[PDB]
Amino acid sequence: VTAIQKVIKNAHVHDGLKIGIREVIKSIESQEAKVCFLSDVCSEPAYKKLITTLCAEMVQNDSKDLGHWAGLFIIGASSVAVVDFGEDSAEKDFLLSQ
Repeated sequence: VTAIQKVIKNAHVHDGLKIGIREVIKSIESQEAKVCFLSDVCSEPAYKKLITTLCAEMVQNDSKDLGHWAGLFIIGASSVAVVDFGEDSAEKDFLLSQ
């Protein structure tokens, strides 16, 4: 769980985070979103279904936590989509391997 925060920070630093539903969807529909952090605790789980199917063609808990991790200082995030990353080594070699 602590291996995600670093990645998010790196993404923030090097400009490429599609944060919040529609943007995430757009990123997915095209070869840009290289990893998708979504959530479990939602409403309707229709969102979740949409995400999963799109991925198929990480999961994780809660929205507030995601918002905190994302650039909001804190409105509900729902889903994040990372492009570019911006660095290597340390805790990216863990999470990716896992």
